[PDB]
Amino acid sequence: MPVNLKGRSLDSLLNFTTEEVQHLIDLSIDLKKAKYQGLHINNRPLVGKNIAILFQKDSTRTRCAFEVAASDLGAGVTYIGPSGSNMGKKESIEDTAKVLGRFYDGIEFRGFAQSDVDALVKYSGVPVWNGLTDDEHPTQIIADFMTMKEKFGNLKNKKIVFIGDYKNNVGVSTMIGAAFNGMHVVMCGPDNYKNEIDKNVLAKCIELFKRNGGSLRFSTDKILAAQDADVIYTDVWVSLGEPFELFDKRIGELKNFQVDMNMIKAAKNDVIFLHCLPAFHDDHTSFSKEVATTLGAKYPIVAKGEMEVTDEVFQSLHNKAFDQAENRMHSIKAIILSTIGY
Amino acid sequence: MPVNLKGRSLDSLLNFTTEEVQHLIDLSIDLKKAKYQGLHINNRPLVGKNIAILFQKDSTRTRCAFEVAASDLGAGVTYIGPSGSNMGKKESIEDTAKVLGRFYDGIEFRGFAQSDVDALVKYSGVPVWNGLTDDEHPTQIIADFMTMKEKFGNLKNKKIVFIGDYKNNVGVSTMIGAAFNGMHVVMCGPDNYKNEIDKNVLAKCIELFKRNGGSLRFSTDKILAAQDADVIYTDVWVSLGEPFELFDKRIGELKNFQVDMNMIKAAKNDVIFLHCLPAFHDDHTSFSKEVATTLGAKYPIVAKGEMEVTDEVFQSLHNKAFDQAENRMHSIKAIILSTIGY
Amino acid sequence: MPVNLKGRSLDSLLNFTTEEVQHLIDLSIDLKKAKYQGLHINNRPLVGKNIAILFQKDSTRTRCAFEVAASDLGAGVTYIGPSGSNMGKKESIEDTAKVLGRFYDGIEFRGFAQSDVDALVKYSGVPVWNGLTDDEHPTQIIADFMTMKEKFGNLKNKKIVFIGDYKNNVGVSTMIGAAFNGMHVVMCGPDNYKNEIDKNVLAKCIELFKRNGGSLRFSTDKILAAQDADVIYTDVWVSLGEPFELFDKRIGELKNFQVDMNMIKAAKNDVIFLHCLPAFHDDHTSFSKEVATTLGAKYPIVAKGEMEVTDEVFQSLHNKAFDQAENRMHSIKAIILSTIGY
Amino acid sequence: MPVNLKGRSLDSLLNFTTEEVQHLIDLSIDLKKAKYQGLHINNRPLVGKNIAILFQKDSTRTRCAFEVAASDLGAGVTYIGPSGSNMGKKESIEDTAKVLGRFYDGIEFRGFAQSDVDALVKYSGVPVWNGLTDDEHPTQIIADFMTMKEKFGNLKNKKIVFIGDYKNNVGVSTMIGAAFNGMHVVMCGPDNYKNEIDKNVLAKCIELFKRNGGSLRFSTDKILAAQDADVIYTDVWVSLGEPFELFDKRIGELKNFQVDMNMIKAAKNDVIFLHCLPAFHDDHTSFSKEVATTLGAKYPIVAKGEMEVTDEVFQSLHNKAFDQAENRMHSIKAIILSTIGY
Amino acid sequence: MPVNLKGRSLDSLLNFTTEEVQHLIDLSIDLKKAKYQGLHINNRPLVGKNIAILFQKDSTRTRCAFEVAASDLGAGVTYIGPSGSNMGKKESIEDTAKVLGRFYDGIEFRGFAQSDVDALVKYSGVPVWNGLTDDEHPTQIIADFMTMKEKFGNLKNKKIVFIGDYKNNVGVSTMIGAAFNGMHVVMCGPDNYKNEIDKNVLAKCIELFKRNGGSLRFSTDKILAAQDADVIYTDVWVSLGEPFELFDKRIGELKNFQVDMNMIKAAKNDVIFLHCLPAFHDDHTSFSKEVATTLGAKYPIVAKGEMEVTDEVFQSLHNKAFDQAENRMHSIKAIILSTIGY
Repeated sequence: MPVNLKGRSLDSLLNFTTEEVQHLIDLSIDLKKAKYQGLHINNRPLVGKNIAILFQKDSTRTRCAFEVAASDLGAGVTYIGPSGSNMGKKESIEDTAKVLGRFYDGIEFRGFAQSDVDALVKYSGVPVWNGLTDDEHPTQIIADFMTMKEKFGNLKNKKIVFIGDYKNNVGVSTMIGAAFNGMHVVMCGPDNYKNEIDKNVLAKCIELFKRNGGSLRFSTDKILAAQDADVIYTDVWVSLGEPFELFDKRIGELKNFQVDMNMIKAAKNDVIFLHCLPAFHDDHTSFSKEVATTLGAKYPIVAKGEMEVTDEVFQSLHNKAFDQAENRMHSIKAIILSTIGY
Repeated sequence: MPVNLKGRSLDSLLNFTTEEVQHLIDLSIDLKKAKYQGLHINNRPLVGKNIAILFQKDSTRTRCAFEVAASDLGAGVTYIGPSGSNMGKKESIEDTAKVLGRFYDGIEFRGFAQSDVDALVKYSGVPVWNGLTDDEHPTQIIADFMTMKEKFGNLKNKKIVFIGDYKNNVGVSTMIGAAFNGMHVVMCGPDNYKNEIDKNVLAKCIELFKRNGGSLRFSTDKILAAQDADVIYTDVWVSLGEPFELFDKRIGELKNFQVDMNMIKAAKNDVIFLHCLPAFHDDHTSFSKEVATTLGAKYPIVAKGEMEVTDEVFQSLHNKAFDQAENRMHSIKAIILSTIGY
Repeated sequence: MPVNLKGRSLDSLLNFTTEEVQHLIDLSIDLKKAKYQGLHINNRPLVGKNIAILFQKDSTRTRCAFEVAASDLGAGVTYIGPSGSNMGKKESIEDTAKVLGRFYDGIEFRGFAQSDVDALVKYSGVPVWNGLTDDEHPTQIIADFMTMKEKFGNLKNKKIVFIGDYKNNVGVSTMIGAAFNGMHVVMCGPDNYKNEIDKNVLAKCIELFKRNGGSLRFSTDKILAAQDADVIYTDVWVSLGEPFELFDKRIGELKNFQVDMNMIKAAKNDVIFLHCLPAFHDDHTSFSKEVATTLGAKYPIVAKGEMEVTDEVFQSLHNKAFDQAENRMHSIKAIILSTIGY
Repeated sequence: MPVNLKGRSLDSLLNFTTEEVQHLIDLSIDLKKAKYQGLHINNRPLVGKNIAILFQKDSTRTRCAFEVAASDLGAGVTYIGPSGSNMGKKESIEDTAKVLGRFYDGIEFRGFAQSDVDALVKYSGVPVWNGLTDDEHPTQIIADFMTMKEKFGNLKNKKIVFIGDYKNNVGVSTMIGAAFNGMHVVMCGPDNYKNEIDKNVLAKCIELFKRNGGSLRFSTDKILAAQDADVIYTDVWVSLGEPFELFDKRIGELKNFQVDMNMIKAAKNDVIFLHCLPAFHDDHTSFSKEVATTLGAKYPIVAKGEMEVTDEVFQSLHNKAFDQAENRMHSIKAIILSTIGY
Repeated sequence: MPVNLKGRSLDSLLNFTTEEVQHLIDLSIDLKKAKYQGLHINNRPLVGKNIAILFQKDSTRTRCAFEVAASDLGAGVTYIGPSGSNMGKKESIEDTAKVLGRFYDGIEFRGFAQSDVDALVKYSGVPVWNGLTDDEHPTQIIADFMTMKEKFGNLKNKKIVFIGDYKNNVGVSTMIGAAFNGMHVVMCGPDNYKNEIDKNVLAKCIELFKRNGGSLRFSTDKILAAQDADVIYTDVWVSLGEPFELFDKRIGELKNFQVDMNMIKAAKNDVIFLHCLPAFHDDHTSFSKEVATTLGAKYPIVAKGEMEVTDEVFQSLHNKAFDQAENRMHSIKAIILSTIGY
């Protein structure tokens, strides 16, 4: 049956065939190639359309990626920040979704609850796109593996390690991606952490690996993990907006999974480093200086501002985080185009 | 005399002729029919023009209506939120008006003080649109009577009930529209509310009824007011951010004016229900639940979280509140276009 | 060597030649004249280009100028206010700069640290425009001297007085631009203010007066300095948010420098009055009313709420401050087009 | 919800809301007026799309309506005749369906099996439009009630008589349209036909009458039925052509239900005559004359060529069947455009 | 030389270089990606050209591929069915050919006689495209090897099995494409079929294997053949339909060459299934069931409807035959565009 994403919402990537997901990634690349030639100047297929982008919490990368992709396509965009994006408080989300559907041809939404995305999908009647929830980061997934495909070509049987807080939405998304791409994933970090990943998500990925040809293995040894890894992907240890008592705990249980030059050269030569950013990889930020000062005793790794990754790795030819960053815009453009349709 | 809105401001609707208002309601209908055909793609008369839309207070519905209308026409729009839209504090409003008028070709402004709108109109030198004040909600009026006209055709002598806190800007806005369209209004609710309605406005409406047909009447009985009504229009009982001590008082005065199925069933078979939204008609809002919980026993009417309208009505075929939400965009488009001119 | 501004950043006007600055002033007038003919309706050279404009402190005037300038040229803009515009808190400005460079073709930045503009110029690899720093207000300089030239023609050897807190960024930016236009500058205010101005800036400005003409004198007497002046330019006495001990101190030091009709009478008949706005010239602002109330006793100049300029002057035909504001837009458009290229 | 038919198939009209069906009717009218102005010359929203129109059995009127509609809109069209439109023998319907969806943006299908329309909707994944099956004629319904609304305006509580073989596809379809429009329908013909009408269609119809306000009724008497009827709709008795003995039995059962000037006169001054055509209202047709021959007696009615209607009636100012025909095209356009989207 | 197919006819693929055939494949892919972006809307290179597509025998898939391709490109198309596409009886092929070339810019032809394609190439003097003859299927070859290159990338030294009636047009065509792509082909079926394969085609193929690096081979065993095979390509056994006795002899000879899950499993994890369709992989087809009836025994395989492939196989993730189908169109476009020229 035809890859036809016209009218679909991008709520969870798991609601999509392996073929539909490979389409999106391919289209992302094609659309990036077209822009470098200036083909977007005379060919703006969404003129006469508008999308709203809602953020219950600020996301500079995701908002800019939508703003630019929509704009390059010919669409008008209206950005609603946190002040205006709050849901179910002074109006039910059912009703907010039904109105947005009367004004706009597509709705982007970034908030904590997947149920909120769900109501948005059910009641608006237009394509809804998940800009990031507690459960998932679908647009970033596409950007991530598009980045990998540009580097290595077909991804089947290539190996990727998500090290760090792998039970969180990025980590779980990365696993989802690898499943669709038939890659060997190694979720590397604390052992306890596996136990907190939705059991339905795992099942689907495990089928996906069967069908597409990867594997899902867990791991506690950073250097073991990196063996023949083509890709090493990590993420912050600390969520912004919580107490140091919870920092203490978190950096404690993760302090052995910092990505450093050992881990990199323990992998392949042409291994690439991914991170969705921001990353704390030195002391250039006040938040960094803060952590390295108040906990730079109790823990030597953070003593230099660095947490999930060493400035040495971050400044190395291995780091593709910035290409990955640019690709947020190209892949979101593929999502909007396929769903709204030319 | 020619219906020439070119250059005009929508400060207050009472500053326009019956012919002009009707031309606005009709243009609104035409503009929407044109959009359903895709005619806004090639035909974009405001390319080269920019409007500023100021909001001293967040209004999601009015802002999206303005952004989509102006985008569809080919206008650039710069949204200015509560932080940006202050007047009289850091700079005279007379001064701000003048500057705004150097940059933009039209100005929207939603704020508490109608005198802020008058200053903008006087010193900007461009068309100013009142997005909502304490006095009147002019763009809302065109949307509402357009919805009615779409449903019913010529409104002359048709009957409308505005029920509840009818003395607020929305109730008064509705009476003004009923006047302009020769309708019979019954303002339904507490009897001393009528003492609150500005006397100059009352008089201008009295003159309009004499001219266009219809009439003005106050009623304290919801089921008697409904007899033979084509339209029942309600609104919220609470002013968000007012003291909860003031809530309890109001809901005490209005406890007998909640729109239920008995009310709909007393009006014409073909009656339609309006509400400018958001409405509290269930318990899917936080505020709804804390009303249900604190006041639910004392006023069993809000036990389920419903206030001005029951969910039973809200979910019926009578509710045209979402077409009325939709029409905010079409009518505001007729306003921008007519006022700025092709 | 040519006026090849293409690819440049407007970081500080002092990194430009006299010839490049005239060119920007001249292009601004040309762009202003083409808009009035409506030439911007079919001639939109930046279609397919996008800019990000960051403000870490609301700056209505500068924002609107960029938004309308970019729009008229055909570029998309995405506005990032104070919450999103933070640098060095949770990410290094170097990392942030690198990503904006992936998404945008140009970046505007308004913030206190000039070192942040530097960072952005260095790391983004795309034209960055200083929206305003503690050090300088380059876009405002082009708008201002444009305005004078529109009025007097060739500016060489004409007389401008900057009166008041002449050691602030506006007074100092005014001095810079007067040197670029070879004008006779008189900085009129308390004697020790000159000791507070950066010494290198003075060096550079003096070398400019040497090449272009004009001169740089200091004055303590508003009537004497106003002699033969073609332009009198002033600014607020207060930094808003700043406490009182510093406020009462300022108004105390400045009380002999309120620009009044007498001063204007001492100037050429042709004199024009400039102010970047907002100005406190009457009691129509809540703030200037707290000043009349509390301090209007100790200081009768501010008893009517007027400080740096009297309402009589500000309502006079000498006041070109409003043309000046309009020109913020035309000049910013010149900066965007030279710098991005057609 | 929102009236958003984008992506939908027109498989049965019953799969749509009263709101969607009205929108389809109203948009049809708008598209007709737009064509009369020549707006289709420069405004062609479907350029870059392609539709396939398959006919298992020729259907001149429907095919032409699709061809002009799609061309007017800018779409390419592939016509596939009986020989090509063959489902199930050479290849499974499921299979064929899945290919068509790889090539085309929309598919029309005229065949006998409704189950064939369903497979095409399921398997192609593009909009499918029922061109006419044994069970329903949804493009024809929109045309008729469009034609009626053009003459009478709001249709609610107006009277339409379907007389003849009222249990066939056209009768049941007229009944369906009458419910969506809240009219009184009178199904007039042989008593036992109401027993061959799908009980579910009926229930669904009763529900719509409950909601829109018509009613259903069965008559056996042409004159009692015509009382106060705004519309009289008939159809052929003889679908050619099993023998000339089922004709015997059909004219046999139908002989008293011919539409003549008696019936029209018994209906309103204002009544109109509808007929999907071809009609048999005289001998100008050879098939007609072969009936006049083989059956002029027994049955004296069909002796002169006329069958379901008298040439006397077909020629009166009452007959709108050619307006009903032109409308086939306008309404298919609204269905193509809504369903594909501009 | 230069890859310049401008002016050329696609009469036999063997009349083309390995370089030209690759170009046709690669351009097909490029055209597909371009369509997914909507680049065909504003970029229509063949506006002002017209092509005739004649079919001596219906061929739904090929006709539709030509119709969408030409329309996408901006060309008019005249479809001429069996009755019209008659060569040699009413008028000499030479004559007809010479007229067509006076009217059309290109001509497609689907008939049995290759000699008919040759006369059209000689006499019309415009590009002619072989839509399928008894000897070859050149548009189909480009589609298949396009589909294979999309899945596997560079095709050189990959293994493809053609199993079934491998001496018919489709088999020999697959063999030809396999040589141009330097793959190992295994022709698997009844031992004596290799004796009905034109000796010149073979020689030409051997030469290409010498140059591109594949090889040719004959098998009689489905499982030995599938060893390390990337692609398994089959086709129908029964072209309907001489009697039901040649079927006897065909299923007779072909009964051991059915494609089942055994064979797939004996081939690679990664293998794909191709089939030009329609396939007979179940009973959903009436022609299929008439086989299950008349021949369920002798032959137990065709008892359940399946013939050349098992419904079990047709439904696996291995079957790419619908991607192979979509590709018919993309590749005919590359052939139309190369041959007519932009």
